[PDB]
Amino acid sequence: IQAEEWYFGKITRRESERLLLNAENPRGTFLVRESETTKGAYCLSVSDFDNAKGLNVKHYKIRKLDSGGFYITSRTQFNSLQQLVAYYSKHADGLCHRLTTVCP
Amino acid sequence: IQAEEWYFGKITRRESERLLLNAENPRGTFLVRESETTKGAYCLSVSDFDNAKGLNVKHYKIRKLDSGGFYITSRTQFNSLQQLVAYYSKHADGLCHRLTTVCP
Repeated sequence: IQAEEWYFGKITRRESERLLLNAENPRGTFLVRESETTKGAYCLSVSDFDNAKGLNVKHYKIRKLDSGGFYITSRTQFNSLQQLVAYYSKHADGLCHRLTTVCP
Repeated sequence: IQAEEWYFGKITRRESERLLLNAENPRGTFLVRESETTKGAYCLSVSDFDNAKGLNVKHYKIRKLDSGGFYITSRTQFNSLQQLVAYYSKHADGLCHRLTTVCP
């Protein structure tokens, strides 16, 4: 995964909000990074646009089940991080937008 | 500096890693670019690898002093990015590896 286009490793929440808040990018642009906060968790930061809030980034924690799996909600779990990005690129299922472009 | 072989301008953090993470590059291949995230600072991106994570890129911010100079640590300051690049080619001096190859 150090070699996945969307995996930005251990960047901070500020760094990802800086990399993502760009009005030239389409909503649903995203990156997967490590959670600063929960040791062993990942985060899926996605930009969105709300008429009022304008451009905003949302952060979804991704927890690794003890067996190995990954989940954002109870509806679905993925056996890998790439299956999770793949699924949410086709179905938002709760996220603000389905994932479109990987962060530039 | 726009024509320096090692200077890669405004490329993104993500594009720098795409350039550096490649089998043809020695540990210590590098480039200098603008920091996307901190206007007015630069960034020295260096390829490295370990037998655990494989090839990975380390990013070191380069701050510009108001008096002209540049630094990555309090140990030494440099009057130009040319000076900084030459110093870290002879000495890692904090960095994961001394600078060996200008990124192709």
